[PDB]
Amino acid sequence: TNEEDDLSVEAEIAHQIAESFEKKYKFPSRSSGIFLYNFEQLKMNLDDIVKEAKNVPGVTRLAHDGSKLPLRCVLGWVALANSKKFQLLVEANKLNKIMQDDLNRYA
Repeated sequence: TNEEDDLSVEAEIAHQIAESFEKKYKFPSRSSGIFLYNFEQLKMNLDDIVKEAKNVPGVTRLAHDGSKLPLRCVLGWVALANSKKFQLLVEANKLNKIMQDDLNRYA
């Protein structure tokens, strides 16, 4: 019934991820350090990345309004859910704090 919303949301998310597909975002390593990761390392179909990004709380709403997305948070959520390398490299506790901080910063 509301296909127009799902189409506009998917294209807004697809647009922002394609634009920043190679950008190196910073994530907490288990050694208190920092490690870098981008969407290109997810080794996932481009459609699937956008599908997963739609599950991140607050993203689909931000995409409906055409606002800038917290892509570091989206990348971290998608990788944590899909990438075993990312999981084994990240400190999940501080990641959730950062994702919650950047998801409360945005809205």
